[PDB]
Amino acid sequence: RKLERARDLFEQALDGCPPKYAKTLYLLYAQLEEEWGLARHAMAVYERATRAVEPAQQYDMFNIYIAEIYGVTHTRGIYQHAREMCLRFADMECGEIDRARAIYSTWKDFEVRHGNEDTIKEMLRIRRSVQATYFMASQMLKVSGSATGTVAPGQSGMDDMKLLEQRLAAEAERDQPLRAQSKILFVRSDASREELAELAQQVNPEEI
Amino acid sequence: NQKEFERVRVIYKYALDRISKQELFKNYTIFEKKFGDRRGKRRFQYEEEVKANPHNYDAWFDYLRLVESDAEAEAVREVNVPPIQEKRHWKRYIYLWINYALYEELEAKDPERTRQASLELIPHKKAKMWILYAQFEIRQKNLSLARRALGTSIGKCPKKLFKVYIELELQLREFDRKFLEFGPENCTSWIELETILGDIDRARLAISQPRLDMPEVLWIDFEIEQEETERTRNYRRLLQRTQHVKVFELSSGKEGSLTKCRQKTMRNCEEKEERLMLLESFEEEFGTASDKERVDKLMEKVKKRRKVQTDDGSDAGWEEYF
Repeated sequence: RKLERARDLFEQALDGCPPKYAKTLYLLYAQLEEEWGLARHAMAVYERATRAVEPAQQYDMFNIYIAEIYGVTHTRGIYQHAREMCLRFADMECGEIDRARAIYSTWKDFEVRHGNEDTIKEMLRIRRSVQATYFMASQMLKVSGSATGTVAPGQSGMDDMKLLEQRLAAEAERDQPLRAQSKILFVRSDASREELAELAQQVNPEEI
Repeated sequence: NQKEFERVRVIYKYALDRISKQELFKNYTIFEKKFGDRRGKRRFQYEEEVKANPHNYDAWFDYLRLVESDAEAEAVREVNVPPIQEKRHWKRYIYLWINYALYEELEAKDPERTRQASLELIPHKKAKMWILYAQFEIRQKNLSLARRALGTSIGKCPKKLFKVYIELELQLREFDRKFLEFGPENCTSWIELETILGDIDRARLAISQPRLDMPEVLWIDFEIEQEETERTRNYRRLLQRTQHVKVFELSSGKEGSLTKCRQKTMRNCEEKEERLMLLESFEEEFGTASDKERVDKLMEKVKKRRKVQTDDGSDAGWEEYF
């Protein structure tokens, strides 16, 4: 063991060597000592190689104690990309919104958060899109349809107008649907919507 | 870098006794570095850097500082245990919003208290029906979890919507381990709600009879439950309940005649249908009830052909009626 640790003290060059040595102590099941090695590696190689260490170090240390605060802190230190998402996915099921804030802290990432928020219940998801707006309009457009359909209800309908106006013939069918939905009141706005989509047909045809 | 252990701790402790008074972000960074030096049992500064940063999070407003009180208290809990609970109690109570801390603290407060039993329960519980609920399932349950572990929260929860239902199930479980606790639920059901306690007591003959009498005395869904129960037990009283309830309700009276008078269904049925049509183009239930009466008749081919004759007879009579 000490004969091996002499390597840890000196002649460092590549990580492979590091993971190998930690695997030695793991084979001897020193466990916590092994985690220390990953502490000593990462102080060296910075946000590049350190990730190559860190992904296995996380998967393993979470596998060990399974104590929350220590590993939680370890990801906290760690955080300074997908690794954050795996890790966060772990923490939520072993505060949730806090994690969603972390993922929030790209379209696919936006899609995920929204999914986990839906898992915490429906109400947040409509809320999520507003964050979402700031190809994204397609995701945004989908949210508006989902959101436009959903509705507070007056703010939601006016939001449907704000979204339909936010930015394509199917979308024209969407705005026309929003106009048609009114009990003889969504006509003017509907014809205005088809007019705007026609204007989009004009700007599209104008393109070379 | 000089492989010093004790001298580094001397430097670190000699530094962080005066230098944090400005404030302690570099203190937390050097704490993480000392946790790094200890890595390359020794996670003491892991707690000290987290707890200092938790308190370091500024309290602005009332709910923001009370939200932080939930964070650092959980951090203190997992890792003066009474004084941290007392400072947490003043932070939640000292809230500007003064509406959401009642639901936030109660949780935290209860947890702290739990972490002796008689004094903690009296503080949390601190009205006529609540004392009646306590005397039925306080000493009787004799249990760490449920009688005393829902003897306070349950009372607190109501003021739940399902309190008269949960209290009736609590007495039925406590009495059996019974007609004394079930009658207390049946008496509190009358004070729609009584039909729930009536259908439950009968499921455990006499209960069924009680379920009928009660319904009768009281007075579309409520009578459908009492009619289906008296019909399933083993067709006279099923028709009597239909006459004093159905007058969805028209469709229910047709479904009642199919089951009760299955083994003068065509005559009476058709008469009723026509009457309904006259008492308000709307003859889609006369051709549909006649087509089901023909198909339901015992005979396949002969049974299906008879259903076509019965269905077409209603359609021909319906199409020739203005």
